Amino acid sequence: DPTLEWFLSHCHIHKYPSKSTLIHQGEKAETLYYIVKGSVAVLIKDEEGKEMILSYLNQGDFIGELGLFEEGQERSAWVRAKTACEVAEISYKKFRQLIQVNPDILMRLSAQMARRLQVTSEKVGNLAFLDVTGRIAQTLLNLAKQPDAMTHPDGMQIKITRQEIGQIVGCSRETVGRILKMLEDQNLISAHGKTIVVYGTR
Amino acid sequence: DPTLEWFLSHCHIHKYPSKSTLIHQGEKAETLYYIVKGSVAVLIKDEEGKEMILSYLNQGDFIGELGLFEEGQERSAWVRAKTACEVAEISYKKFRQLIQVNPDILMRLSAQMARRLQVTSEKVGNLAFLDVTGRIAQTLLNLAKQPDAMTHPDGMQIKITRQEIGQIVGCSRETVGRILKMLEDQNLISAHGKTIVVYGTR
Ligand SMILES: Nc1nc2c(ncn2[C@@H]2O[C@@H]3COP(=O)(O)O[C@H]3[C@H]2O)c(=O)[nH]1
Ligand SMILES: Nc1nc2c(ncn2[C@@H]2O[C@@H]3COP(=O)(O)O[C@H]3[C@H]2O)c(=O)[nH]1
Repeated sequence: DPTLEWFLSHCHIHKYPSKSTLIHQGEKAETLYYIVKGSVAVLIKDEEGKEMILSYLNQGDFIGELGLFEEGQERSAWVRAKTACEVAEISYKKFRQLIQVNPDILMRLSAQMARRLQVTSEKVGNLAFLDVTGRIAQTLLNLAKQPDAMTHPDGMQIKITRQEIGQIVGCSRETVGRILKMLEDQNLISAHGKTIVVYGTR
Repeated sequence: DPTLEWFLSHCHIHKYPSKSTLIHQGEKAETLYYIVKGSVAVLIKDEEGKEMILSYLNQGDFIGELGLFEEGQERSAWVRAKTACEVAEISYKKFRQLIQVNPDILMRLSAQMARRLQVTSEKVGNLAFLDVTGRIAQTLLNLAKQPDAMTHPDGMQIKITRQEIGQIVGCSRETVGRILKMLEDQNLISAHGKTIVVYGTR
């Protein structure tokens, strides 16, 4: 992407060793980040040292967007390297100058936000929907470890139709295909016809 | 606000009476709305026909931006007028033009997408996390339907702790409490301690 390269060439590129902390909750927000490689966890820590993960962000995602539109904000949360990371940084002021010169870089930042909203809104429904989603996920992990599963470079590959999944967990063909699609979008599987690759099953 | 006025003059205004329907789930998205006056309900319907209100938008809120960034996507929710509303509208293709001459109108839209992203829950979980989420959801359904549950104006209410849920599903109280917070934010339950209200279910 030329609009991205052109953006990058105005940024300071920083390398974060894995599990180092890029952002501390409470600090003044002045920098926009973009992830060149690697991945991060957005998280919250209580006073006892218990964590909750709010979000994972990966290559292509920005971090800090809201701070671009609301000057003088504190960091809402910590951000931690989930793997070694390369991360491009630019000040909010400088990014605001790039915007005036090239409205495209803001469309890139906005699209990236829209796709994150779309992907997470595929999971949303009521408690019966979460229940059926969980039972599908659990079926896919079980199948991944049965003797008919095949070793695949990304995980384990299995063969099963939407109809059979629906009979195992009790829902329609349609509700199954909706949930496998939410799962691919979460990058937890890839699916083509009846071939499903379940990622990360060793 | 000059930026909003200059944008409002490039839009057609339409008046929408209460309970009218601005946006239909699944129809082609090619238009951006902005609320000039009034409020609206963003919603989905379950497998039978019950409604789950995702959110309320009010005057000054964009609606329907998601199609702007992506090849012909379809509306992902219904949008309905809660009070009567005056609503500005403009085609995607025309709005992208306004962006090239005036990015500051994109900044207005993009700031709202960013505030929403920052409050959006349910963003994370691999298959095993979805499984334990689904089982917690099914456990709240089971409990709320049991012969000892108490009625409540918005669903059923049960007395149960995080640790007790954990014992039923096999996981730690901490993992239960994290998932209950996500279920709260989704407006599915209220779980402010030792009583959980499971909405809309008996
Ligand atoms: N608070 C919060 N921040 C998130 C979330 N997901 C991604 N982030 C990003 O993490 C950033 C942390 O610093 P900021 O508060 O500036 O901006 C936050 C966001 O851009 C989330 O679910 N909650
Ligand atoms: N799906 C969904 N849409 C929302 C939500 N909040 C606001 N919206 C708006 O509802 C609109 C539905 O049509 P779009 O998909 O075009 O864009 C969506 C958003 O602008 C929400 O929580 N979920």
